[PDB]
Amino acid sequence: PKRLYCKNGGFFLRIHPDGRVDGVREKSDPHIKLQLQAEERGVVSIKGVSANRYLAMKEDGRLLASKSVTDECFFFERLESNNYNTYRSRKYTSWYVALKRTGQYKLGSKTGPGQKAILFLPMS
Ligand SMILES: CO[C@@H]1O[C@@H](C(=O)O)[C@@H](O[C@H]2O[C@H](COS(=O)(=O)O)[C@@H](O)[C@H](OS(=O)(=O)O)[C@H]2NS(=O)(=O)O)[C@H](O)[C@H]1OS(=O)(=O)O
Repeated sequence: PKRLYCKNGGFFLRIHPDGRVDGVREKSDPHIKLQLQAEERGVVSIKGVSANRYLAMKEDGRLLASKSVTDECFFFERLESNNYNTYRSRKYTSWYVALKRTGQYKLGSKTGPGQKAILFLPMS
């Protein structure tokens, strides 16, 4: 599994068993272990290992994690020039997976390039 360390505050992306998404700084949290699975080159799904749920971005920018894999569950994974990764919705293509400084997720419609919120380092 991987954990996704967000540059914005040092929060790891967390997927709760019930589908809620947020961030936490605890490396020991069971709900931050993720499986990043390649769908094709540069395209991934993000599954919470504990939750058996896949990260999804909704049409209004909400993040949540669903039991089923749908078209809202795929993301462009890009290694940026600063060597952080970004995860951009394959369906809503201007919007990024992001965490705010409070550890709450950032609405997709409020994200974009240049923001710290969208930058993640995957780690083992
Ligand atoms: C360089 O890091 C970016 O800016 C940080 C900062 O200026 O504090 C921080 O931004 C968040 O906090 C600011 C200030 O908050 S407050 O007014 O003191 O309460 C917010 O203005 C900002 O929200 S907003 O959408 O820009 O209005 C917050 N951004 S966050 O994504 O919600 O965290 C962040 O560390 C970072 O912002 S980022 O570049 O948009 O990620």
